[PDB]
Amino acid sequence: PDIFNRDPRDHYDLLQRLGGGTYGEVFKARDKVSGDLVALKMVKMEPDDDVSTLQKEILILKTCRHANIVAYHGSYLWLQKLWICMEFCGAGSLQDIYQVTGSLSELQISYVCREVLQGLAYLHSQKKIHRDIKGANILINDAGEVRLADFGISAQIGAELARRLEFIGTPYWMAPEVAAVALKGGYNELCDIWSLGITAIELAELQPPLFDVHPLRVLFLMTKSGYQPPRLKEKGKWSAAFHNFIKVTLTKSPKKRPSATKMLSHQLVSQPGLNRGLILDLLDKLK
Ligand SMILES: COc1cc2c(cc1Nc1ncc3c(N)cc(=O)n(Cc4ccccc4C(F)(F)F)c3n1)CN(C)CC2
Repeated sequence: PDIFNRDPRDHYDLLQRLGGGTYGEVFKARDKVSGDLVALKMVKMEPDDDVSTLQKEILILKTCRHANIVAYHGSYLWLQKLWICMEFCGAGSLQDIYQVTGSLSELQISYVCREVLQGLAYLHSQKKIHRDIKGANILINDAGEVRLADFGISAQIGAELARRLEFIGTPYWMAPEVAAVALKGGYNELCDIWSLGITAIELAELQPPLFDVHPLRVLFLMTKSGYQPPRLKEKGKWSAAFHNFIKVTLTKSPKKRPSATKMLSHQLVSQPGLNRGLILDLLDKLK
């Protein structure tokens, strides 16, 4: 991986701050030479972070190539800050969209779900796990296409890495099985299938299930043996294929939850007629 050792402002003009967090901030930028629009995610480094770890992580981003994953262009390391240059999606997230447009149509939701599963199937083929499939992390470009955003690299380096370690506290007395669960272990890639189920409900009802319930309470309720998976509120508004798509994605047992590849063969996402034009209608609603 070629982490360019220059200033990113030499090659790009920053145009607008899109969002931020403990990882850093993301800007809309324009290539001073190409004129192409790009997203520039700046991750604030820490002294104890090693240059070896970044390369490992930048190779992960470089190798990960799928049409439904936001494209990686390059990386820069300047003044103790890391900059990741990525594909730019001019319509923001689906959350940015449905907060203005309202609930999506079943056809639009199906197209989104098929596109996400295509990317999800690719990530799981590479033994990777998104971990945060949700409407706020599903990007849309002006062409009506779907791109998965990923904030994982920040959990392995920089300030987010520090804050997690700050919460775990001292690990020297910890048993090795507890250590595993702290490095995000204990589950499988099939949690992405569940999160897509809630996302479909989120796109249909403008909120995830139990959104108005306190986070702790919601956490207890899912660990109860008698928990019931959520469902769409208005049954009549949606077809049986959609209801079944929600039923099979929201399988409690991870050993019985179907894979992204199995879900790509589901009736809701395998129907002809699903294409970018469905979201082009949505982006027009916004206008
Ligand atoms: C019109 O364009 C945009 C309008 C808005 C957003 C995004 C873009 N466009 C874009 N395109 C490509 C990428 C990319 N490859 C990686 C990446 O992290 N982001 C940022 C992002 C991505 C997902 C969630 C949060 C965030 C953020 F951090 F910014 F808050 C990208 N954003 C985010 N809404 C909250 C506010 C409005």
